[PDB]
Amino acid sequence: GRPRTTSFAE
Amino acid sequence: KVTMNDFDYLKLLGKGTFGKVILVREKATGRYYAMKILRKEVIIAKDEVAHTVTESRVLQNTRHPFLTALKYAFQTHDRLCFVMEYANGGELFFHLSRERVFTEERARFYGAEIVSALEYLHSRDVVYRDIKLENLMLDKDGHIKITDFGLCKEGISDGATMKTFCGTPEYLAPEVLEDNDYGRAVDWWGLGVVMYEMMCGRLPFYNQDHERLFELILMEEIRFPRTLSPEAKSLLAGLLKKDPKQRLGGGPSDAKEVMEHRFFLSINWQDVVQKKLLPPFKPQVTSEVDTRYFDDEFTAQSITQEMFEDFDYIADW
Ligand SMILES: Nc1ncnc2c1ncn2[C@@H]1O[C@H](COP(=O)(O)OP(=O)(O)NP(=O)(O)O)[C@@H](O)[C@H]1O
Ligand SMILES: [Mn+2]
Ligand SMILES: [Mn+2]
Repeated sequence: GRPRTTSFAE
Repeated sequence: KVTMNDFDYLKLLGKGTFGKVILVREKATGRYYAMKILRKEVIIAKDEVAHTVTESRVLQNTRHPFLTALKYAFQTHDRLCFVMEYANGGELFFHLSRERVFTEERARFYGAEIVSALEYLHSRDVVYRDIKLENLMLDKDGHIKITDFGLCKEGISDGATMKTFCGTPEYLAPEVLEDNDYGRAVDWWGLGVVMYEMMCGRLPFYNQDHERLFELILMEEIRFPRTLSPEAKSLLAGLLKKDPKQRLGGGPSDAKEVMEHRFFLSINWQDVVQKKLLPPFKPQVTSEVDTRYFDDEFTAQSITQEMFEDFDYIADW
């Protein structure tokens, strides 16, 4: 199925 | 000067933790665009000004058939707005989720267009860093339109490096999960993950917990369906090689290594960039306001300086 993926930045 | 009142706000196309993308119509021309709206207070508080300015700069200085083009870039007292060309066909994520898997020929078409776009970005000293199905759109004709230049880095020529720990968890390259710096080869890993998803119907590595996911990306070996062609197995093994120096596209010739791989033998690279090839799928939109290729989770929702000096823009086209 795979849910929506969100980006990040440290 | 471009204002908020110059546009009609129709419906929500996408929503993130840091921004909203709305389908807009320019009142004076009647033309439809996708407006990405970001809140200034959220950006300043999380110290993400540098990345937001770079997003505008990349959109201002890029011109390629497979990259979303910027029409206007303006700001208000509390918001930052990017007026981009509208990709009527939705995300590649929408289509792949519905169809479960694409044929190798269909994945090759999309893959070739993404390689063309990445070759262009790398030639302009830009590393994308966020290749994912949610960032790969389809235009009204069925061609790829890369959107979301939010994590791009400028001035990265040849073997130059970057230090920011960023990207999308499920798509991070092994070297990004290690200390210190990394090169442009991270984009080829990203391409490998999307090509794997398109041809195998799942992510190469997955776990809901980020700590376990990162261990898989760094330590686990990729598996391939028995029926996958030898050229596809070779492409995926090459793009998903953990060591960036051993990766396909990780060498000094960058995109040339990916372009010359046997999986792409049937591809004429000039025909790709010149849009001469017939798309395997053409979006069946009946109007410019038809959002059938965007998730109902978003479209059903109701929609009620010195620091940002290099932000503003008005296009020549
Ligand atoms: N030009 C466009 N045309 C149509 N839809 C678009 C366009 N740009 C973005 N979208 C949609 O809006 C969603 C979010 O926009 P995006 O620019 O990726 O925001 P973001 O906050 O940077 N997301 P992320 O960093 O991936 O967590 C995308 O995943 C698309 O579904
Ligand atoms: Mn995105
Ligand atoms: Mn982003």
